Amino acid sequence: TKAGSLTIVGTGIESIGQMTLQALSYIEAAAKVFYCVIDPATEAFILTKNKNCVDLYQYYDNGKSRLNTYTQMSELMVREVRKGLDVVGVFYGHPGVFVNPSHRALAIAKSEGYRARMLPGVSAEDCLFADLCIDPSNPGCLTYEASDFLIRDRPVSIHSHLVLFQVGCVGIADFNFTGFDNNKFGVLVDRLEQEYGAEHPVVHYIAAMMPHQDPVTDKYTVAQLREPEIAKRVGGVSTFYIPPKARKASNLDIIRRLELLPAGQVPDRIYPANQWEPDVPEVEPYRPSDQAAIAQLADHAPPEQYQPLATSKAMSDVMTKLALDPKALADYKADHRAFAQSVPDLTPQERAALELGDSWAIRCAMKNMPSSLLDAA
Amino acid sequence: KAGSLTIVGTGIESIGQMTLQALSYIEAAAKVFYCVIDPATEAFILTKNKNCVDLYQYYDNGKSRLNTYTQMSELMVREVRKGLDVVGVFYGHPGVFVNPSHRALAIAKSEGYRARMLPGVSAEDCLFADLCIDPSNPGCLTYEASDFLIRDRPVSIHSHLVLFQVGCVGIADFNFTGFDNNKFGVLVDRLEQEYGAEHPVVHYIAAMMPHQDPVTDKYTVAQLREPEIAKRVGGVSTFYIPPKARKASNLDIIRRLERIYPANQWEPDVPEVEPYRPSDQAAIAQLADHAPPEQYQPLATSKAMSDVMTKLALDPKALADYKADHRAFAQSVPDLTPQERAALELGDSWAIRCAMKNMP
Ligand SMILES: Nc1ncnc2c1ncn2[C@@H]1O[C@H](CSCC[C@H](N)C(=O)O)[C@@H](O)[C@H]1O
Ligand SMILES: Nc1ncnc2c1ncn2[C@@H]1O[C@H](CSCC[C@H](N)C(=O)O)[C@@H](O)[C@H]1O
Repeated sequence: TKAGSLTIVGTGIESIGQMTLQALSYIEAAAKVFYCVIDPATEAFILTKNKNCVDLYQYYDNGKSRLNTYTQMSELMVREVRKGLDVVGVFYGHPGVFVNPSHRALAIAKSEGYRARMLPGVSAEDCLFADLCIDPSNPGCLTYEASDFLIRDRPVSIHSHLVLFQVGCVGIADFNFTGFDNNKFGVLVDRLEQEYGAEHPVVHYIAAMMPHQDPVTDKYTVAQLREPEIAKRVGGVSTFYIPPKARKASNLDIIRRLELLPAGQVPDRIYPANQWEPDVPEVEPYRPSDQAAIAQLADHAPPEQYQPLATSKAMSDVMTKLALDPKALADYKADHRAFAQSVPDLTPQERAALELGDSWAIRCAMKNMPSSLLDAA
Repeated sequence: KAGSLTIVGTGIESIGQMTLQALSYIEAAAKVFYCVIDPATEAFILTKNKNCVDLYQYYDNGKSRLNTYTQMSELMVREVRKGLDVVGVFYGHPGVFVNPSHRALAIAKSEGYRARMLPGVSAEDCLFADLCIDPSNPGCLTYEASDFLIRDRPVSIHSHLVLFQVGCVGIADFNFTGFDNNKFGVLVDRLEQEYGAEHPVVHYIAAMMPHQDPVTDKYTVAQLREPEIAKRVGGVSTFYIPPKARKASNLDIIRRLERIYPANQWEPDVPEVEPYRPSDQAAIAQLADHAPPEQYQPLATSKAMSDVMTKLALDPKALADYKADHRAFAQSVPDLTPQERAALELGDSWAIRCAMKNMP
């Protein structure tokens, strides 16, 4: 196989703390690090973890197209790959969510035969679910870029969540150092008034970027967005959450064919209610059957089929090492058997299970389950 | 008031996908409650705090999921009511397709206790990274599979579609050996009514151990009816269904507001684009002459200033002290310059930039 690789990782949204353990370990093991982050504390942190770093942010400019900048950023990364080096690229948030240059660079490295991988990170939408206290599963989530939303006339749903990114950059294909003018914002507000109506709520969301700050979670009407004191608050790191207008009725034919309710009855919420919806009929946390479930806790014992963790220090140490040390992981992948034979202090059962590497084998080893094959080691 | 509840995630891939902040809160907690599906991750949590309880033991065969979730949340909230700092830990992102966390946080908040969710890496985040797609182009619709069929939720054939919980269509129960997915054919019918019979559906399973590869298998909608294929769909399975066409642009909107590489590899019958077109080659040529613009501000900080900003993100106690009294905290940090102390005291992002980029 060819020598040289590209791994792209994220930093998360909130400064330093939202970086993953694996992103940190790949930054440290890199021969060379390229980064694009909007926070000085996060930049300073990255520089303490590797001696060979380059700031990609310097390739943005006034009156220079974003597409030119991304071609340049990706070419800087892949040139170092072609010289045989293990390269790491670092971007704000999740490095594949609204990020052009990472997908470009990974696809180039892949087509020329180099190992190429993206590691996921915490996105702005992840932070939004956490701070606004909503689940994308109830009642579904539609996610769009605000200009693409308008240009391609993409459909909304009044019964599901709607999230809109780049609401502070409506129809802007350029970069500007000192911020922008969001003069085309009014085209967006008209569209929202059409689809939802004038008194419908819209939450202006800004996740805290520094660990001491609070999130902006300010609820407005769509009509309030036309007032200028409110419009100027919207900027480059702003997101809109639009709650549902109403609950959608159940399809009676499907509820039958999946056989959940008997005929003759009706399906008329679960606690807690979405706090941001209009006209929300409040739900009680301690209903009668919740209280019976809580009373059963006194005589609760684990069911027979429950299997408690029953591992060793040596096995836990090696599985942790594989997740936190990329070079150890690389060595394991090249030859399972040899790596397994040289781990200190493992039992024969543990060696054989690590040699196989399969999920059922690691579980047998770490939960002390009988395996005919593994107990004979 | 004494007592708090913080709920955190572990991510999807064992250990490595936990955030730095999630780990620091696990370590500082008085009591820890966890629900994870990987023994290496469970073992790692138990080395980081001496007072942990496994919430997975409250599931059972034939026992309602809702009863289990009421129990999980009450166990957490009972410790908060004794004035303790409590941490709950869930797989992935702890508020994405997870009931008990939302319930416990809302109960804690309604009784006057400090309550917060910290985000984590979800199964959808992994999907974007492993399938090499971006939800921005051309939009993403995300549903729970049963809710998708019961409420007859709309498909958008011009956008990404992601369906969670495809391996248990119509099932409210738990079972330790999993369930047979016998109502699966009701999902497939709805997919073929909406997309073609030859339209691709990608069966996605993110790797759970660090050495494993993801499942990214492309099938047709029709070949989901084959029984050898349908058995592979289980409790950690997710479906990605790519767009069937490109949506037309709106001529009116374009007036008022005044393909590109790489292509989505899963869309049927899309010609791949050239990576190095002449506009790209001209972009690359300018790198030989490139100097940083006059408005570019390089990092110019001290060791003392960087150490304190790192400490506020990695040490929950130091953060609490700082929030309580900005001035007193700033005065007690050793080796800061007078400028660095005043900036920490204000604490606004513009102030911190001044100190750490030595701007005039
Ligand atoms: N602090 C914040 N709060 C809310 N939304 C934010 C944000 N920072 C960035 N965003 C959203 O993301 C867009 C920037 S593009 C970069 C997004 C990043 N890759 C991610 O993982 O989210 C903005 O237009 C905005 O809509
Ligand atoms: N390894 C994996 N790969 C793909 N999808 C997964 C997965 N593990 C869980 N899921 C998805 O999530 C559902 C479990 S619900 C819990 C999801 C978790 N909190 C998260 O953040 O993702 C499953 O039915 C499946 O659709």
